[PDB]
Amino acid sequence: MAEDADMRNELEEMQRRADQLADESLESTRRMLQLVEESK
Amino acid sequence: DWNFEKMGIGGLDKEFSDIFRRAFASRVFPPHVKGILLYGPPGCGKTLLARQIGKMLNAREPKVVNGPEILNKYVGESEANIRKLFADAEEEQRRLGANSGLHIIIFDEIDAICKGVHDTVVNQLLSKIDGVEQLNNILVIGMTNRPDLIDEALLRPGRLEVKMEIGLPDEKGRLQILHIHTARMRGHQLLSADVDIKELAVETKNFSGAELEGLVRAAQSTAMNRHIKASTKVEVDMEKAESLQVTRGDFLASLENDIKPAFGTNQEDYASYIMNGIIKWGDPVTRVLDDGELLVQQTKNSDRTPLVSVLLEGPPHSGKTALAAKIAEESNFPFIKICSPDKMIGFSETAKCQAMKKIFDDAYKSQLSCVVVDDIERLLDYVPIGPRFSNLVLQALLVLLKKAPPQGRKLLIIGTTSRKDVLQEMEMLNAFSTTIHVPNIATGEQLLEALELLGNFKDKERTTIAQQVKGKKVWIGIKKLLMLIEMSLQMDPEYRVRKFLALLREEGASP
Amino acid sequence: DWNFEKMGIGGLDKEFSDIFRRAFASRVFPPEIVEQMGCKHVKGILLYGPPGCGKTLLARQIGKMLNAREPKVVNGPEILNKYVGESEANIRKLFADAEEEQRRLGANSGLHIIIFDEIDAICKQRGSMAGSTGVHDTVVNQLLSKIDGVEQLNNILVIGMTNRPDLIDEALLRPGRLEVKMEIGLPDEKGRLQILHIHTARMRGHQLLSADV
Amino acid sequence: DWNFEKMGIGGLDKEFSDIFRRAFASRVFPPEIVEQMGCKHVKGILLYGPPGCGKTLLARQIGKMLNAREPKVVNGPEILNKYVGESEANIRKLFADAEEEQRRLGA
Amino acid sequence: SKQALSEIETRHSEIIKLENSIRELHD
Ligand SMILES: Nc1ncnc2c1ncn2[C@@H]1O[C@H](COP(=O)(O)OP(=O)(O)OP(=O)(O)O)[C@@H](O)[C@H]1O
Ligand SMILES: Nc1ncnc2c1ncn2[C@@H]1O[C@H](COP(=O)(O)OP(=O)(O)OP(=O)(O)O)[C@@H](O)[C@H]1O
Ligand SMILES: Nc1ncnc2c1ncn2[C@@H]1O[C@H](COP(=O)(O)OP(=O)(O)OP(=O)(O)O)[C@@H](O)[C@H]1O
Ligand SMILES: Nc1ncnc2c1ncn2[C@@H]1O[C@H](COP(=O)(O)OP(=O)(O)OP(=O)(O)O)[C@@H](O)[C@H]1O
Repeated sequence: MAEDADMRNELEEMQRRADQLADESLESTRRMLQLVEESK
Repeated sequence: DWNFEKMGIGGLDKEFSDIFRRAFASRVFPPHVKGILLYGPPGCGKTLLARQIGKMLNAREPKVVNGPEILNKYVGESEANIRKLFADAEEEQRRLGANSGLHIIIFDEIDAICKGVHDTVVNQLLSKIDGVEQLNNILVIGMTNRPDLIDEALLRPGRLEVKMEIGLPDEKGRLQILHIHTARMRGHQLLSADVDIKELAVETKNFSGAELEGLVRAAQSTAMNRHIKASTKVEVDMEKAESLQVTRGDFLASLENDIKPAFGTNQEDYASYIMNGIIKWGDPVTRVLDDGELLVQQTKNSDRTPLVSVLLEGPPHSGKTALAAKIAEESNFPFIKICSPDKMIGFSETAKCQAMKKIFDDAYKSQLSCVVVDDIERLLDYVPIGPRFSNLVLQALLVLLKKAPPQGRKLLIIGTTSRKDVLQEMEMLNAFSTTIHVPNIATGEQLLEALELLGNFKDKERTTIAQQVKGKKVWIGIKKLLMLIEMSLQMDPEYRVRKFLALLREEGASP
Repeated sequence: DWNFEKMGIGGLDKEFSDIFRRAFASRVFPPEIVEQMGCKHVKGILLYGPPGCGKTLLARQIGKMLNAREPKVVNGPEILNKYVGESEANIRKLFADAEEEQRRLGANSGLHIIIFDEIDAICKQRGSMAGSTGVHDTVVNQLLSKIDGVEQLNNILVIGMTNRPDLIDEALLRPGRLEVKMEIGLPDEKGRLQILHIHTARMRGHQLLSADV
Repeated sequence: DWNFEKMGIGGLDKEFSDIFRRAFASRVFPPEIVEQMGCKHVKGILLYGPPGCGKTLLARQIGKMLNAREPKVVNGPEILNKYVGESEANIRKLFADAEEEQRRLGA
Repeated sequence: SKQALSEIETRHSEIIKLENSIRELHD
């Protein structure tokens, strides 16, 4: 019979999710809370 | 409105009535369906119905979205987009419950929504429409041109219930469309009276609607261009064009070269087998035709001989196929076909067998029919050396010649050849029921009658020919007679008769 | 400031006349007559023929002939992008100005030209092709929807050229989207004479050509 | 500082003469006559033949015979890439400086 | 889209500004 030679492939990526800024925001906010508590 | 012609559409009265009966009957009825889809060939109005249904019901303004617009590179935005799209009716259902209005969502070119990302988006829509929370205030209308590329899951019951269709307009629909698009012209008197819309409706075939509009626009364009001269600097008739009247010539021109259809047609070649008609150059032709009529009536009236066959024999160049075709057309049976070797050039044996089988299979379906086979010897290619020929086609013929058709049906078969002895050698002359003979010109009187009927030589030339021929016999075929007349008609009036006599003597022989 | 001799196309004298008849007549007559007629302007031109005939020259000269803003050329398939759902944005960015102006000035706006090039590198048969991730089908659908959709636009003109028409998808070739389908072809003796004369004008004008030619 | 005996190619006199006539004849004459004649320069060359005859040598020497920017050499299929629409972005990078300089300095 | 990333960045820039303000108050 006729056996297919094989195949070849193509690719199409997608955006990544770093989600790393929120960590810096959370650290900053905790510092906010610490200073706010001390001031009182 | 339910008129179906006030809003500028035509050709689908029954489909519109079905829409009214099936879809919105419940809503009108004194105190449901949540799936509608449209599919049809390109052209025939679909967006028009979308907009009209948008303004039809006493409902909020419909929202129009796109096919491939529900996407985004960053995973997360597409889900939020569909959520935002479907968030409209949630609040209304929450605040009003059952006593709420109807929501219409229009998906344009939905075929690009179903195909990873496509799986999740189709699942999101699928759950939102037919999920845990059943909303009876949401209606989605989608439309496509290629339903084949759609998922089965989207079309299951409870999700997409009503599946309509559109179709090519009929003559009445074409007339309605032409009326709609010439209403303005008639109202402003810009259309001439000589134009006849009935003729245009008859002439135009399968224009799917849009092509009709294109043709009307093209006719307007040509009638408009007739009144403008451009070359050095563009100028127009100005006032003289204020009385611009379209003419039948414009609709003629816009149809014959441009605005061609998107589909094809078929062709017939039944006129190629007779080119000079039939002339009674002698008695035997009447006898042959009368025998053919007797055979036709025999096949028509009998009850215990459903299949009848005949063979036509005659030396070469004696117009056997012409008489075969004439006898075939005399009967006027519902179904008639001519199997000839011209179509099949370069084929193997198997292809020929399959072609003959297909023709006979088609012939068997109808009640009564007639089939003619011409030049047998070339069909089962034959060469005197060896000899050599095909043994598959011969057996196919020898089996098909004595196979009765289905119950209570009639088949007539005619065959034409010019080598009887060979056929008698292969034993195929036994299958045929009876045979007829086609002769050659024999006596000079018949020849003179033939020339008189052709009308090519005058009294002086005919008298000389009679003197030179009446003391002789002749043996010539009619096709060869035409060829010889054409050959000898090429000399000057001095040499015509002598050249004709010389050619006849050169070809003159005896049987 | 125009003249048919200024463009310099030789051997195509009836094709241009047909195009001018069928594509630009509507926009030149007084508005009242057209409004009485209630006709819609054509929104598409398609050109094809064997290599080296004059297609791109026709497109360039048509673009230069008219007024308003210069066209926006799209050299081959420079639309494709690797990120998911990013080709559609590039297709939809082309019609932004047309949409805005038509929304702002009704039916008294200018004219916008879009000159697609090597169109058969994008618009192939939707059902055709293989599992190429399906980007091409989504591109074709977006272009089809944007050219003529539920929302209506009537102040754009699109020109497309190619070398093999039969590979375009049918849903694009229907009246309304791309109607005129010309066929530029090899010239004849009169066209050859015109072309030879066109390309040798300046030499004759500067006495750089011998009398024996 | 150029001289045909320096480049060191033998057995290719007629071919080089033909190439120099057709390709680099427009760019060596005084500009006024070229402008009056009004012609566009040639922008292509194809070389073919059986293995081991002197094609790449000719290309390299033509590279080291002009006074211009250094050639951009492409070795076979360098421009393919796995992602979608990344071969075209590679091809369009070659005709990059040419376009901007043409728009900047005119002719 | 990249718009979301830019929005997050601006969010965090404003947060840093608030950080400086509260530090000044404590000082
Ligand atoms: N029966 C008809 N009645 C009125 N207009 C019609 C009719 N048939 C065709 N037309 C004209 O053709 C077009 C109708 O088709 P429409 O614009 O809705 O596209 P479609 O063929 O449904 O879409 P697609 O390109 O996605 O297949 C309009 O120009 C309309 O004027
Ligand atoms: N009375 C007639 N009988 C037969 N043919 C006639 C007659 N009058 C005119 N013709 C014309 O003579 C021509 C006959 O040629 P035709 O091909 O039928 O001859 P043939 O000998 O049966 O063919 P073949 O030698 O190819 O098997 C046709 O044009 C037919 O129209
Ligand atoms: N009819 C013509 N009249 C004048 N010059 C012409 C004509 N046809 C081609 N030319 C000349 O040929 C070149 C124009 O080629 P053009 O861009 O039309 O080719 P094409 O058919 O679009 O090519 P391709 O198929 O490679 O994209 C210019 O040199 C132009 O002067
Ligand atoms: N005309 C010549 N004069 C001097 N040396 C030559 C000449 N032609 C070929 N050569 C020698 O042979 C080599 C030819 O290499 P070149 O790359 O031209 O072969 P090619 O045909 O390009 O290679 P391929 O077979 O891959 O196409 C030169 O490097 C040089 O050493």
